[PDB]
Amino acid sequence: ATLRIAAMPALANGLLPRFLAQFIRDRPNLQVSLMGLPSSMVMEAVASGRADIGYADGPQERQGFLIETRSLPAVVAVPMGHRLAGLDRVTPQDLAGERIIKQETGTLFAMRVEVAIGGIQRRPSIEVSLSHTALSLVREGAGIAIIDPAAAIEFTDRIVLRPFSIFIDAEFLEVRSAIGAPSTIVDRFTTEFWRFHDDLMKQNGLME
Amino acid sequence: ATLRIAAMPALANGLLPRFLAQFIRDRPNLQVSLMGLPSSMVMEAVASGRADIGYADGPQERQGFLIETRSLPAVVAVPMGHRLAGLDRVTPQDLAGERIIKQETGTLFAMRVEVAIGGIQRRPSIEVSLSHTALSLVREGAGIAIIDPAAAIEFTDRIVLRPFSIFIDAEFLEVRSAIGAPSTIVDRFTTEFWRFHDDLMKQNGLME
Ligand SMILES: C[C@@H](N[C@@H](CCCNC(=N)N)C(=O)O)C(=O)O
Ligand SMILES: C[C@@H](N[C@@H](CCCNC(=N)N)C(=O)O)C(=O)O
Repeated sequence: ATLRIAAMPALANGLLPRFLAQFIRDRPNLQVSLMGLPSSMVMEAVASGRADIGYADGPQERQGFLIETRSLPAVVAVPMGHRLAGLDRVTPQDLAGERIIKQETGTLFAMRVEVAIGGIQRRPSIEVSLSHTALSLVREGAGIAIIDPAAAIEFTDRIVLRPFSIFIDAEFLEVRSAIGAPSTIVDRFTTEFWRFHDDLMKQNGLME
Repeated sequence: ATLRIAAMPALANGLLPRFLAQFIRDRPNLQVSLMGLPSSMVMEAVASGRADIGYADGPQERQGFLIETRSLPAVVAVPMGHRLAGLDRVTPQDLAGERIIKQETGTLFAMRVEVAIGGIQRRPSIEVSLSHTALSLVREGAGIAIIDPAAAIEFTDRIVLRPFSIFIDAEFLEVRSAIGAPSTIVDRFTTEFWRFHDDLMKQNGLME
């Protein structure tokens, strides 16, 4: 038995290996691989057959793929003790004067954020590409970030997460080859991962 | 003022943003970017000028680059409470029967590990490409990992690190363009990052 998974770091760093450790605990003869790649390379892995399952940021070219989706609101991550931690939610103008940690310029997620805060004076920001970099900077008191909740979950013991007043789609995809035969093991992983993902998001106030 | 950095996730996830948050705390007008990329893409970023500084796994093609180095022994990461946590050091045969979390097949680091344990019976392993995935799996009790200490440092509160009896080179590179004019800001970052990296490694028993 062999299972090969490819995912972006947002999930490959924290959520997916937490799940994988549950999945395999009683499958001692299941050979597994879990590759952290950029989403673009996640797709190329699934298409070339180098990976059975892919997890990638949305959106992607869906041609040769079977694609399941999750959309969740992005959350605001702020350092412990920040003025904003004492709020029910965070609006664009609450961010005025703050150093904002931004995702990478030109990505769909980054532009959604940038559009939601088009009404505030732009200060010098920090640009990153990994959600985990942003969350580490938040933890260090360097600024605040609007991020996908999947990554944020690994930091809830050391930063504060608050809902944003504006819905910013933080979508990722579970990706399969459109070409292929049924796979019991793949159907099981994907299915249980959703249950596991949905449980965590709902139990932390990040999903309906 | 603008600073652009590209690094592999092993450093871009944890160490580099910890440092960046110190570097910028009193530079409110310094525009910074910190991109997590695969090492191969880290080099392409530095060569094309899309990044001023690169941090990448060793080794790389050194042609158009100025390259500074750190080599440190890889450490063994084991779950809290593991039998091996009670040892001064871990040898190859101490790993017999353990589920080993391996780096990606065919990489120089992965083959160094695999060579150091050629004398043990091979059991089904878990293959990953990010050190943070491996360390998360260790934390979950899924197995043990031989990893670069740079990444391991972000987990010392939740796993146990022990020296390996065999020296496995865990090298990374600070990378600059061979083409260019002096840069005060780049010289400062790199210099202080080394001081910061060296401090942490020495203060955690991971460097001489
Ligand atoms: C860089 C990488 N994605 C980020 C997350 C990007 C923001 N999240 C999102 N769009 N859902 C990561 O894995 O940390 C990618 O290009 O795949
Ligand atoms: C996948 C990525 N490097 C790993 C670390 C690989 C093992 N460490 C090492 N060889 N020093 C990471 O960033 O987690 C790279 O290809 O750049």
